[PDB]
Amino acid sequence: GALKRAEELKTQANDYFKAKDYENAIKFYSQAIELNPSNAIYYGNRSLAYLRTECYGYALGDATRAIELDKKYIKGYYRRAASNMALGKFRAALRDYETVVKVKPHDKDAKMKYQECNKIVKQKAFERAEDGKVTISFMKELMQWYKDQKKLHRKCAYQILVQVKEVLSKLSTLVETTLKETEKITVCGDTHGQFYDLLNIFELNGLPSETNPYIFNGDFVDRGSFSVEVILTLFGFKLLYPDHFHLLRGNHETDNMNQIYGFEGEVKAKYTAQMYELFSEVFEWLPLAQCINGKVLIMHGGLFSEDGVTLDDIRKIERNRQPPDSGPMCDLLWSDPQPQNGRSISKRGVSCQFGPDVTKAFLEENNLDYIIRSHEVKAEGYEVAHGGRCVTVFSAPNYCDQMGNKASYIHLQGSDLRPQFHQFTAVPH
Amino acid sequence: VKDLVVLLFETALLSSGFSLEDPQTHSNRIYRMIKLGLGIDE
Amino acid sequence: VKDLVVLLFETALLSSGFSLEDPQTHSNRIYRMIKLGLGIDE
Repeated sequence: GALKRAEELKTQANDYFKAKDYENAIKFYSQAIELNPSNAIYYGNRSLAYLRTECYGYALGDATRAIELDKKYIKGYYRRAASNMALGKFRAALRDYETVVKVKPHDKDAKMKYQECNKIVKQKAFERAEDGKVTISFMKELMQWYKDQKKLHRKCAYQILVQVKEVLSKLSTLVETTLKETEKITVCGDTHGQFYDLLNIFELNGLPSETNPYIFNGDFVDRGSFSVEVILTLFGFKLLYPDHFHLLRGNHETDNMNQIYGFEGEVKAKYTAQMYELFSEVFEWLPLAQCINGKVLIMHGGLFSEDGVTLDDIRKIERNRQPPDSGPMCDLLWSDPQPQNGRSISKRGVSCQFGPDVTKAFLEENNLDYIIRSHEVKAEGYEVAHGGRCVTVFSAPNYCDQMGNKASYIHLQGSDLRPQFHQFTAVPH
Repeated sequence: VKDLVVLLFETALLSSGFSLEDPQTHSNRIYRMIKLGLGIDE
Repeated sequence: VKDLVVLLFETALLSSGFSLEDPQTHSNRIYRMIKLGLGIDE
């Protein structure tokens, strides 16, 4: 039937590797696999063409299928550990490396790479070895403090968490803020514990106040070494300006991911274990989305898989609980757009992807102009999709000190709700 | 570098006739080092 | 087993207010472990 369309894309896709044509090699690899997703040889050949383009995350899973279909495929077995090492995490690469001597005899160069992999886990192991109300003087002092390292006093942090939880618990799931004709507002994307970039944001765009309202689209922690400082400063900002500072819940404000992506470890290193428990308690009360002028609706995740989805349904959401595996809040913290029409399985493994038709239907049914959603890293710091109906804004320049991408924040005006992107850069810490 | 310099200072301060300010921290460091060397993790 | 027993007893003696009579051997053991954990073969 279709067995002939297997080797015809072998001499073509693999030939582009000789001509350094990794792009067309990947494009043609997405064709033989498309019409023959049962050959481990092609699943292995795709790994080299996709790994040389500094894309390790998808290659990590691509190299696994070349092993499941053929456990004697050392060619596709080495590259899984190579991608794991490129990511930098231990265990998986080391386990893959040590699961090669049980299938081969005492061959040359077989154990040298295993020893070399061992020689870094040892390094990792050695690495293991005023009146409680917040004031302008207090915010400036804490800002300078965090700029000069140093942790805040435990009592002050506990009071900040208690007050911010009390303030946030009185807000609805869908916060409705009315913006006047004048008096613009600032929307920022993911922060991810980049305090020295938040410093640049506040210096370039001005400190938050009643005249310069601010709102951040989640992801204030994880994947950064200054998550605690970022989130504590943002909580102080919320306390000082409850009606001009808005925090939206994000996918990185969840315990299942705080415990894996450094925030729990950072809190336990800088403070006690219950102190992260109070972080979790105050995190569950964060709003999931915010609507401006009944026209611009912003959220950290985006649209849902369900077709109905109304603003009243958004308001009737129990925030104070862990995100479900699926449903409204899961997509409210995990969805992504798709250039083609219709829904699809999300690349992250949870929630789904929404097409331009989904965005148009949602905007028409909810009487909204466009939607803003970050959830993602963008090269230019912002992205326009779905014909302008989908806006992505990123406020985390040089995400993990490796991406080296610009960042941006959106100015929104009451007279003209058109997004005004303003870009900033690395600003090394 | 911070861990290395701290441990070197503690050991050198110990092996010169002085007395540590708090033996508990040094003992805990040694116990954690042995536990790392004999595979308990966590 | 012998090395672990001696190191454990020595650390316990250190942490219980007593004074050690030969701190150089303890420092040598710490240095041996530190080189075993940071590369150099010998």
